[PDB]
Amino acid sequence: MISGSVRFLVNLESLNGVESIGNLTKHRTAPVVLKTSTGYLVRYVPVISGEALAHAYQASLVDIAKKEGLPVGSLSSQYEFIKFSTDEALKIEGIKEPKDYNDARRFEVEVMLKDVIADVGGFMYAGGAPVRRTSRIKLGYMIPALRGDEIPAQLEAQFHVRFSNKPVAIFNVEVSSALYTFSFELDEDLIAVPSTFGEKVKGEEELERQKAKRVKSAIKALYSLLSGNFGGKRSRFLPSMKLMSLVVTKTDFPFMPEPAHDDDYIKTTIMRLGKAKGVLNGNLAKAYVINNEGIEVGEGVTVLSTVEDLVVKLEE
Amino acid sequence: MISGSVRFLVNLESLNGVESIGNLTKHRTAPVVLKTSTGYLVRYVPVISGEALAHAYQASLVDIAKKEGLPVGSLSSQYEFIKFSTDEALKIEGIKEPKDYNDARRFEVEVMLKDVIADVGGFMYAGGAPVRRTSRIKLGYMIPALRGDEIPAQLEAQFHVRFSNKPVAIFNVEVSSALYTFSFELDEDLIAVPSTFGEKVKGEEELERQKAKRVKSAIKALYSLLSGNFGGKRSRFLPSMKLMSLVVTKTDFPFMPEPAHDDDYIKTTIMRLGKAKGVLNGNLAKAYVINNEGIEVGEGVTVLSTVEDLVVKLEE
Amino acid sequence: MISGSVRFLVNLESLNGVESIGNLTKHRTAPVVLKTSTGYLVRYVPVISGEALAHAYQASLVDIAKKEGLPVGSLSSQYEFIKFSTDEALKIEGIKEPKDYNDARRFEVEVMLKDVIADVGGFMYAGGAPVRRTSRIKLGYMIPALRGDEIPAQLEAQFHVRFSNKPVAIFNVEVSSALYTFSFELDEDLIAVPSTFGEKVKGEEELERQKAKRVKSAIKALYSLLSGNFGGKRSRFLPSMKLMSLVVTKTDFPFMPEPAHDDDYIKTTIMRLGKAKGVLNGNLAKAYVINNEGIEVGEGVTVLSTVEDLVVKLEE
Amino acid sequence: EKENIIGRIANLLAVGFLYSESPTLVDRFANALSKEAVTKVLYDVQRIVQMGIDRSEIATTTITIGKDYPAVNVNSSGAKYTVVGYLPTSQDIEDFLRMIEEDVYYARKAGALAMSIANRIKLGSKQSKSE
Amino acid sequence: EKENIIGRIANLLAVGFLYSESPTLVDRFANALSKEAVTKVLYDVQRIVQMGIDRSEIATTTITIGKDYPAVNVNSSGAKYTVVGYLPTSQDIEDFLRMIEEDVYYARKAGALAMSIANRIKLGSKQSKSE
Amino acid sequence: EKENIIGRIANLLAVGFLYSESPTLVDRFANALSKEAVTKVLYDVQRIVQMGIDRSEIATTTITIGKDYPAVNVNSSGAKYTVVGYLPTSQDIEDFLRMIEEDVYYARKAGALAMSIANRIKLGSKQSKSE
Amino acid sequence: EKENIIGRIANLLAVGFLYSESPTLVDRFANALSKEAVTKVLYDVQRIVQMGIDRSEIATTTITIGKDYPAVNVNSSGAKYTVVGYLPTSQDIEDFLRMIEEDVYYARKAGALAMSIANRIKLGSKQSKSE
DNA sequence: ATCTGGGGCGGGTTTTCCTCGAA
Repeated sequence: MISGSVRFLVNLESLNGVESIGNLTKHRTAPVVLKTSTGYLVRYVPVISGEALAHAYQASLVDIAKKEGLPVGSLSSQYEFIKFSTDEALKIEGIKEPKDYNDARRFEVEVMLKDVIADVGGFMYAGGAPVRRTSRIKLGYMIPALRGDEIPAQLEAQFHVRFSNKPVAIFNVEVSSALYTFSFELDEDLIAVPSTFGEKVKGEEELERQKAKRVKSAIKALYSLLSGNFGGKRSRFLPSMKLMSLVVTKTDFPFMPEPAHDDDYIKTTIMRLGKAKGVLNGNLAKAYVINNEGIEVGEGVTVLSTVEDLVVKLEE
Repeated sequence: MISGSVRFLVNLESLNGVESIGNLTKHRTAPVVLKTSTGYLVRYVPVISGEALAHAYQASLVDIAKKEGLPVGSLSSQYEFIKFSTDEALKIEGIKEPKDYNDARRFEVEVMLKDVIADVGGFMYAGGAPVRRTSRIKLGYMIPALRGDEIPAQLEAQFHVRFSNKPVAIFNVEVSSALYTFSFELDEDLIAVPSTFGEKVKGEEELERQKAKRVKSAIKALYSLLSGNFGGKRSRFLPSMKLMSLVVTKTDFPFMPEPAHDDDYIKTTIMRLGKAKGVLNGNLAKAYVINNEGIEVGEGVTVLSTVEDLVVKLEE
Repeated sequence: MISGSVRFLVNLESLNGVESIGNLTKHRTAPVVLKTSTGYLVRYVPVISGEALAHAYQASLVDIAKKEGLPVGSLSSQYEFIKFSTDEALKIEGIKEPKDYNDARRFEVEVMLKDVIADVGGFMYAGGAPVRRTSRIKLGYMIPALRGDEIPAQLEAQFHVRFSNKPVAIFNVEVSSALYTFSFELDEDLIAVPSTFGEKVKGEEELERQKAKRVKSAIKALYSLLSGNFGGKRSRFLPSMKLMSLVVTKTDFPFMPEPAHDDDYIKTTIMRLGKAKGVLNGNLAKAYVINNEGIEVGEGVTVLSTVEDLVVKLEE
Repeated sequence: EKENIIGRIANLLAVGFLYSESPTLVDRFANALSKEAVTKVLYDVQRIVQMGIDRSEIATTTITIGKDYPAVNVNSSGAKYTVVGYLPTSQDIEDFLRMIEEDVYYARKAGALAMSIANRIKLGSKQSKSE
Repeated sequence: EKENIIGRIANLLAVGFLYSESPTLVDRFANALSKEAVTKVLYDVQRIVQMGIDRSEIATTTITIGKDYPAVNVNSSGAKYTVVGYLPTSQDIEDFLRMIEEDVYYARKAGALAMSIANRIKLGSKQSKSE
Repeated sequence: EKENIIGRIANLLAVGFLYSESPTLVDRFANALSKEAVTKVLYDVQRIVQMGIDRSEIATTTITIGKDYPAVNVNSSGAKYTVVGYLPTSQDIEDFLRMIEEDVYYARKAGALAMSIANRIKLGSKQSKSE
Repeated sequence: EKENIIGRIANLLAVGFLYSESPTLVDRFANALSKEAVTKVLYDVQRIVQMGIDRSEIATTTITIGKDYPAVNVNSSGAKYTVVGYLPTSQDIEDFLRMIEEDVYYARKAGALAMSIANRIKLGSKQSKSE
């Protein structure tokens, strides 16, 4: 697996939205329980949903996959990730619906040979013989650092006008600025591997032939999310992002690093990783760290310079 | 794709307002999350909207397009940019509305021939068969540099009078000074190319013929923003702009340089450019640097003298 | 589009004021972001309003217009530049209100003939059918140059007592002295040209006939600001002045000279004009200079000795 | 003691407002986001009060509201106003500036109190003129 | 005395709503979950009332409903409204803010009363215009 | 006069229900156990009626049922309804709120009447469409 | 120690103001934008204090405010004033000039303190004459 | 340090979709 935590610093953006009321746009906000010096409080804070990141990652994956020659579906050729869920998608793509449970593996392999996205991003088909394939990448909402007593965030509204020569044309847009942090998970040991239980069916040899390329492309795709390329309303409200701190870990066993809330989550997560290996008897456990805010790190750990070097080393 | 970051210095200025309270005109201000030795702070600072620069860019584009013989719309002939939002604009321009989804492409091409602005700036038509076209240039607010422990910006009010001989006439105007910065993006590999999916329709040959002229005009248009010709209330509050540092980059793959917050942002983007090319398998990456404040630059990158040279180089 | 910049030297002056506190008249002061060998600092410095120069220029324009056959409005015949904003001025001058947008153009032409000032300086009318006309002259504050690490400006209070033989008379006035600079602009390609768009109406022929006379008057007017005649409280505080450097340029495309912040700012603007004549297709670019301080100039620049020569040449 | 300091600063702001007939200093004080803006208003309002003292248009007095209370009489444009309470001491200004260096909220609290004092006095003065 | 304070705050909110023709401040007040939101509305509504006072469009009066009751006359967009009761004192604002620091429920109570006052006055004014 | 007030409140609730096609406000009114819940519904229903008035989808009229009776025409989703009677005055709302402060039973009585008016009108409208 | 130096400079400015009956030197000090203006005022105020010392119109004393505090008695135009505190030493002037060479803000701080001392003393002296 | 002025007006959002299946 590859698991990581990242800390961002965004100013004057409006990335995710929700239904509008009147002539005012709405920025997604959620409740959070925070620990203070006097107890526990409930606050409301802006949040960027977890599916915008998924869409950005899958779009980057589609681009790179088409570039490097891996099979890509028809509907997913355009960026319409309905995937092979509804009968219309199957009819357009040209696949017969499964008959009984015994046909599930055939259907899964046939779908997985036609669309990299349906492989490295999971999919679901609902019908007489339901078929599932859980995602190989996992993401969650992007919350600001719940540190101390003062949440470092702020949300305001702005006034805009559409000028005209024959008045007979006014709107308000929400804008935010926060210190965002989020965590991500991936597992390369399950790509190009049918999930359903059955008997080997022809074509899996080709699946085994392309496994290295598929894994390489999936690892490359993360650079989009890590570099700050996602969210809507980017035409006129291009944000000003910057990377403060990042921890990434490659292992052989389940492992989740500390959230990026507290000031010191690097030293704590490295110390935890040092012992988790012995606890669960693994064989590989490596940690990479990027530090721009000068927080406590530790000793005897990698210190990269950018995200490109991190992606290169993960590829190697 | 041409991306860039720019650092301006502005004194005794008011290029945007929001509303008025009593007899006082309000400048635009917004929150920002800032980092200092102690920690994270929330500050209110004057900003210039992102739709006060798109308007200037589109006006310069209209002027140049008319001067060079390219087509220009009817409403957009005057500096009104409703484009084709509502049925009235279509009726005045002289186009028919889309019938169903299948015909959508047709309509777009027609709209994309009459008016150049509707091509490089994108549009949206809302009807029984909606049509969309995202912009080809992206911009964001103009914030001052969040550097060090002291934001170098100031805001104040001033008192003004209207003379008269029969008293029976006093107004307060906000004025700001700042070290502004921002960034911009333009993708010339999609100009004069339909963005809707469908079968070929007649008239695309003219688009193919005019592609070169359209791209050249769009590239020339940026000189407006880069020179410092934008904003409102310029008649009696003409500001005093000055260019300090500028970095622009032409590539074949998605890429964004560092914001102009830190003194050392020229070096980091140049260093990251080559590694990004290597990881993403590019085939072209060039960078141009204009420097007058005397900060670290790097090596193996061109050094120009004036903005007018950069436009020529980009056109070449 | 006659543009240009100018530098002035003054001593022991008070050419503007703001709300007074107690018995001490307050000279206007504003904040400025200054660049030094170490970084960007904030300072407070005396300044002179931009509207005072506009008032002085308009007054001189009226004075020279009444010396010839050009018309002048009743309210503006006396130096009260209210133009036609309120309905009281309309009633006094005897012009019907604009009925609807279809009539709007009419109104403008009708207003544009009675008063030359309302034409050259633009105006506004607010009502059921608002009408606008942007000014054909633009100006900004008169700041001291930010050259070097030291602002060459000083301010200080003074003391004055009124004699009296029966005491039962003391006041203080601020005085400043600084090396001032400022840039101006005037676009003669639109004088006496209606701005509102619509079907032509009677009387435009008369407008066309006098276009040359109006342009000549507007060009002649600038001698008022170039010489130095402006500002209040000159009856006892008469400030010594001595021109130091000037640059004036005539073109056919948008262009703005370099603010007078450097010992060598003529060379940069000359080079930029030479390089920009080609970037935007143009057919005219002329520059002039009146140098009396022995700064770098360059070559291929017409040199004069008095502002009268510059005014005559521009008239030619 | 913090509330007493804030109340005395509010009395100073209310006296300065009633004497100058201008809300501008109270507006600046209640909108302050820095110690600079607060300190500038504390000087400018005291400079206005100093002129009123020198002109004998601002004076300290006692008023019976049956015990005597400290008050400040203000004469402005032929109107007479009376603010009940003390003006701040130099120590109150210094302790208030220390409170502002910890939290600029106290400037908003003093501004809200000052505007309440001034509004109540202006309302009462207009009512007596109408009667 | 708590009910009298809440009633005077409700009168202030109703006067500000009728003068501005905007429910936005009353909506913000009735939905407040913090002392910050309540205090911001208390400033903004008083700032609106201050403009109406300076324009002489908001004035205190007495009305016979056979004893004289205190009232506030409001002129807005050629409509005339009369709110019966007193506006809050500075002490009422301070005591109300202390009640809010204990329980934000009192902001909802004042908002509900303010909207009731404004609705009754708007209904009566529309009926007289229809007759 | 209490029954006339309750009947006019029931007409307001019935008009709001027929226009919004939602029983939620009538449900809230008939289940109210406090003056807060009643007053909130009285605002929200009048706010719905105000939108219908501004859209000209709610209008007062007279209908001959051989004398003319006051009525309210309601247009909703292409359906036309007519409620016979007057809408409440501001004084009726105030007197009704005083009745609620004594006994919340009157909200249940008005809710039961409002639902009866709405049900009879909806039944008649469905029968005419079936014929 | 920086605050003690500023306080002693403020006492010198207040003594010079009370003795000369002129605010001009304090105005020049608080408006200074250069070390030249500050140094010129520091000389001119000490030259005024030197004349008061030679005339025995300025003298150091102790006053019980129940411990003895250092003070400066000033006699001017038949008025008696007492400033509580020490005058600056030669080292305080030198250290204050070094503070001004770093930041002219300290001249504004000393001027604000000096005017506060003088205003409080002038107010107390006028009140005792009225009684 | 004595006065007098303390803002006016047009605009205050349009569309597309409102859950699929196995138990």
